[PDB]
Amino acid sequence: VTAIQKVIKNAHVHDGLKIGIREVIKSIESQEAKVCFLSDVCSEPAYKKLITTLCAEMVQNDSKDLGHWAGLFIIGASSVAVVDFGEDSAEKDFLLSQ
Repeated sequence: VTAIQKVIKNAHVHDGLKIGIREVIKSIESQEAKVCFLSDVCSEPAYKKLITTLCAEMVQNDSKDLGHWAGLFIIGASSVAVVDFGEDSAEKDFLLSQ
């Protein structure tokens, strides 16, 4: 769980985070979103279904936590989509391997 925060920070630093539903969807529909952090605790789980199917063609808990991790200082995030990353080594070699 602590291996995600670093990645998010790196993404923030090097400009490429599609944060919040529609943007995430757009990123997915095209070869840009290289990893998708979504959530479990939602409403309707229709969102979740949409995400999963799109991925198929990480999961994780809660929205507030995601918002905190994302650039909001804190409105509900729902889903994040990372492009570019911006660095290597340390805790990216863990999470990716896992």
